[PDB]
Amino acid sequence: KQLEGVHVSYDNSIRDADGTLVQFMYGGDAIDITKESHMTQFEFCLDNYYALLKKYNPSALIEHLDVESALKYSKKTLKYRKKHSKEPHYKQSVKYDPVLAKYNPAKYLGSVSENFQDKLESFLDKNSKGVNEKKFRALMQLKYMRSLINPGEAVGIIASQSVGEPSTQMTLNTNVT
Amino acid sequence: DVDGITSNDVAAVLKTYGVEAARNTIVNEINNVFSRYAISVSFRHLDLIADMMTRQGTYLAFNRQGMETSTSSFMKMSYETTCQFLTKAVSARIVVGKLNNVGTGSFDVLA
Amino acid sequence: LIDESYKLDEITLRSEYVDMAIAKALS
Amino acid sequence: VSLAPMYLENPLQGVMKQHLNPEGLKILDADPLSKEDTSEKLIKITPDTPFGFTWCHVNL
Amino acid sequence: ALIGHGTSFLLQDRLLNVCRECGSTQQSVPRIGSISTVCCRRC
Amino acid sequence: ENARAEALNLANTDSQYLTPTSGSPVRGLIQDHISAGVWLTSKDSFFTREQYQQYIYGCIRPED
Amino acid sequence: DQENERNISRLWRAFRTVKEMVKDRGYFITQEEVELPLEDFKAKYCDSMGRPQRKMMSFQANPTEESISKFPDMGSLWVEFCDEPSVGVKVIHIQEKNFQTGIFVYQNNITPSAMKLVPSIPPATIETFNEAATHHELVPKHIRLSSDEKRELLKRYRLKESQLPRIQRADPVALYLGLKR
Amino acid sequence: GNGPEDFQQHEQIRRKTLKEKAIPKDQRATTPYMTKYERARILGTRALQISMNAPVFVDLEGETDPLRIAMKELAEKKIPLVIRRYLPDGSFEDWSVEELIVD
Amino acid sequence: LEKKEGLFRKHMMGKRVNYAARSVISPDPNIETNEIGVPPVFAVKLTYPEPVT
DNA sequence: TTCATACGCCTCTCTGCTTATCGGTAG
Ligand SMILES: [Zn+2]
Repeated sequence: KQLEGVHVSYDNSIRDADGTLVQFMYGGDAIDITKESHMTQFEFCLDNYYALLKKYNPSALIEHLDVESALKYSKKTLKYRKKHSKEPHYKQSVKYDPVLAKYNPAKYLGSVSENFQDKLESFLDKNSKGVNEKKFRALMQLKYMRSLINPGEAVGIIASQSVGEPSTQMTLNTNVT
Repeated sequence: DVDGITSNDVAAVLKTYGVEAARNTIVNEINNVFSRYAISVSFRHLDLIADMMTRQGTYLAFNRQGMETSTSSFMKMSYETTCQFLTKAVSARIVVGKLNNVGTGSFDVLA
Repeated sequence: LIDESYKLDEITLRSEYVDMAIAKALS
Repeated sequence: VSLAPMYLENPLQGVMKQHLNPEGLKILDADPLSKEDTSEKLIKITPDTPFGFTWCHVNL
Repeated sequence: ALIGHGTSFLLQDRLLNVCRECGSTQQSVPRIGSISTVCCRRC
Repeated sequence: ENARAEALNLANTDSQYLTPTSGSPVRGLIQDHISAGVWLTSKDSFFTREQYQQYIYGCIRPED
Repeated sequence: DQENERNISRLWRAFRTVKEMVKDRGYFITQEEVELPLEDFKAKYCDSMGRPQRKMMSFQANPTEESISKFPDMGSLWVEFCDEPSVGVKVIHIQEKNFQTGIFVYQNNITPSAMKLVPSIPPATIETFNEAATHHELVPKHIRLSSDEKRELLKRYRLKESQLPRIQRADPVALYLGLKR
Repeated sequence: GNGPEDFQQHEQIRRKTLKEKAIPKDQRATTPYMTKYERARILGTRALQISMNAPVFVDLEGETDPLRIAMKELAEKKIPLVIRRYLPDGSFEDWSVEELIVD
Repeated sequence: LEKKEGLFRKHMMGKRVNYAARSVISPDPNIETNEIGVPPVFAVKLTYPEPVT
């Protein structure tokens, strides 16, 4: 009843009928919780590469979007983060915002979360190689773009159900409540 | 380890030891509940639960104490205490039969 | 209409200030 | 006005004929409308039924 | 559940299927041979 | 027809193979078919041409 | 010893905290000044009687106002000799030669009589504390940013200032800076 | 013999509001992707149109299911309708199916 | 307009409906997962208003 | 005095917000 109206705007923020924002992102990643099981399943994504390339038809996905700007911003952001990932939380500045804030994650390729970049780089730093990394990154980013919440979802309702329904069988019996 | 010590609970943290720290204490505690039986609901929901904190100043609730500040009073009336809220007025799409504003209703069509 | 509550906490060296805001609101 | 099923265009087919009973034409486009001479333009539709019946500018 | 799926028309069909001036009825009393009209006293 | 489309495309079970609780699947075969799979896929299974073709056709039915 | 060095430690930690406060707000101070090792602190502050007088307790705070590039205006604060103003809160210095800000730190023996006159001068306020000995590993506070041009955000989101999440004036983090309406 | 035209200028009133709260062409900051909800609603509305004796350009299919006919039209992009996708503020971001990718 | 049985939670936030049915479930692997088993009694009962083209 | 019928009276769970006493200080 409290969250009956909160829904995902056309913009990445979540707004009610009145339009009041609750959060600019969806957990800071904007990734739909359904279509996200194999975002980090890099080995399986690498396999069936041609099938994934056929399902995420890249020929049609070039006349309505651009990549270079967001990709360059992401590269600079990651470079600076790696430069200053050692100093503590309170001593860090914001030279560059995370890419999602800067660009529409669903319109500009390469606009992905920070942890996604870190894990993708960690995986790709394993050698063992079609197998071109320059195109593997392109396919992964295309999937990330395709894994975004549509404008008009019933998030909030979904969150309430995901909190309540599992709680029915959550606990029965055996200090803190 | 007197630096690292925490009886982390909204009982005292939100009062002085931060304010937006609600979006890190509420989620941490509610996840720590489901961490017992390892139900492990997605963190996206435990942060979508932010009408509790960000919808106003500090630590709202999902009860009559929170419904007051909501603009449309039809939801408040449909919730408990349909009497008091009606007086102050002198889901709604459901009440009037208007097409909803989510999903296929979150936009319009023409032509 | 807006949050100007703490601006007019001291005007009587009171209603004079609020005349400006409304025209400013449509401005 | 009882809207005929097709009015995204108004070139022919009597789509204007016997339409006033349900002499100019008005078309509402909240977004910046194109040149006001196109034989085609948007028509508002009802949320469920396929009709549009609010108001138009025409006199005689 | 109807809302959670976002099926707006489905919700409308499961939960379904005025005084212009006052906006808050009374009408439809033809007298002799005229059509039914409105005579809202609130108006 | 609007509700028909909503059910067939947004509320249809196939579109809901996963659950937003944790992203895990919820739909699948349960007990009898699990035991049948364990027995069939074991290396101790062999099928003649007749049995193989019959199983495939009964399982598939391409005419549908 | 006794409860002698305890007060000195409390005050030193509070002083470092306030220096961090002003530096975060945008008033440059020396990094080694913000460090201020306690041995150096007691060397500069050592009473002949071994008292919180410290023989040099003339704590002076003045700002830098570096970020004029983004802030078109920025005033000053005059926090002088605020070591031990009194045993309790005493109206003493209502306004000084500063035109936007001012910080008065007290021993939290709050006097509501002195709490008046504060919402009187338009460009001033105060939210001081006893020690406040912030940022911590337990602290998950995201670092705050004062968007001088939030007009860009408002244009890109098509919002009203109210529709954003609201952080109250009394928020301890919102009191770390002079955040306004 | 005109009367109080524009209904006391109210026709002109708030039409300026609609135009002002409307993102113009080439400024559409919306991701081009016919979302599931939009696709479902478009299919249903087109099916309803066809049901109400409406002519359809595509005569390739000879079945009798309006929803299947609408799906075929969506495949062939022969759908004469426009999606209005206004932002929660009220600003309208008009889109056309022809320029919208359905996958 | 009452606490829990009020007009809201009884005739506004939920209603009785037409063209609906209720029964018990008999599992049947011989049907497609996106299909349901409709007895012929329902078939002559539930109707759909469909225009003639 | 009664009968016919309209009238005719009384024991196992807990929050959040009504409000209490009570004094202390600049005036
Ligand atoms: Zn009336």
